[PDB]
Amino acid sequence: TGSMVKSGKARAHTNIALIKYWGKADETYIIPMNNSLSVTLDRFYTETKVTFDPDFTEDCLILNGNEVNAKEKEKIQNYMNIVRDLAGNRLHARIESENYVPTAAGLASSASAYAALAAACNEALSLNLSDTDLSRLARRGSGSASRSIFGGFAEWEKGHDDLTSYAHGINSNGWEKDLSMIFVVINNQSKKVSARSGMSLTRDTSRFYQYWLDHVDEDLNEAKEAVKNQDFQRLGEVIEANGLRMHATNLGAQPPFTYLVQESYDAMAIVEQCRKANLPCYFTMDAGPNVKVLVEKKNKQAVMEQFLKVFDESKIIASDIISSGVEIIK
Ligand SMILES: Nc1ncnc2c1ncn2[C@@H]1O[C@H](COP(=O)(O)OP(=O)(O)OP(O)(O)=S)[C@@H](O)[C@H]1O
Ligand SMILES: O=C(O)C[C@@](O)(CF)CCOP(=O)(O)OP(=O)(O)O
Repeated sequence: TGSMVKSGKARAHTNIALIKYWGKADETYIIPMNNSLSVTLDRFYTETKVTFDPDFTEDCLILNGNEVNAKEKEKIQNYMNIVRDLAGNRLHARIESENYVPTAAGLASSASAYAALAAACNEALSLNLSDTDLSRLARRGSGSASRSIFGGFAEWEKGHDDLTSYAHGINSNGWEKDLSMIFVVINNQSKKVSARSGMSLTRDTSRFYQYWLDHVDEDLNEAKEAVKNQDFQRLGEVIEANGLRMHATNLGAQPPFTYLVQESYDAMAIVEQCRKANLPCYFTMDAGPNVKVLVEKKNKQAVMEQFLKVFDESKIIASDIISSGVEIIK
């Protein structure tokens, strides 16, 4: 609000990978081993304001109304260095961010977080970045954030370097408007292996990683053709298989691990029962036990009702798919 003070605020929505990003070719720049395909969710998002002021001497992150720890403080300061290099300036920022994402329920916040921050910085400093360069900037903070620049279906092109690795939105003739995702919240323990660490151990040591690589391009192609034709069953079958293959890779790591628990398998079983009961739907899982169930909007209520026979109402949470991308807000 004062002169010499530059601020910007953005809202960016989370996204869920249907064809998985799993393993980095370049750990420092976050370049992936394979392309990925995601859908951006309407219900869950991060709002982030950044304020650059010549009088600030270091960057500060206030998250959900509270100061972050020294660890997170260091992480955010290193990311802002990237931003300062891009902008050609030396200004430090006060960052105030709120996650509107059920993180206690295990949903991931890094995709919306880094997409929001990149967009906020772009607005604050008038960088005039293209969506491509916003995607590249967000990517540097978290790989999945590259995709949250966009709404609906989005694809992260792996590229081969910092300049070529980024996402773009896929037009699906408005198909995203007909689809929903139900989150089945499942309890794990022993603290989670972050996606970054897990995928690193797997990419580095898994005896089944080559199997993943040999099939991921075929899956992505199949999925994209399914999107062109708005063929729900065809999309579902391939993404469900792809998700399972990603978890298979962890089983081959040295030593093996899994994100899935018996309750996860219970939820998958319910999805298959829904399919056999003329209620088409398909599941996927990320770096934890939650099961995400892709379903057509017309069937959302019904599928949820099947889950509600078994799971607490608090643990069944649905979202539609949003069509628009990252937003600049007040
Ligand atoms: N609004 C935010 N602004 C800045 N950083 C955030 C924000 N929200 C979450 N983070 C950071 O996101 C990191 C978490 O990412 P992860 O450990 O990979 O798990 P996650 O929260 O599910 O995000 P993913 O899995 O990577 S999409 C935390 O270290 C936070 O510091
Ligand atoms: O989102 C997907 O494609 C699949 C996953 O969510 C499944 F676990 C991986 C997310 O990776 P990410 O959180 O980006 O780790 P980072 O790049 O080290 O920050």
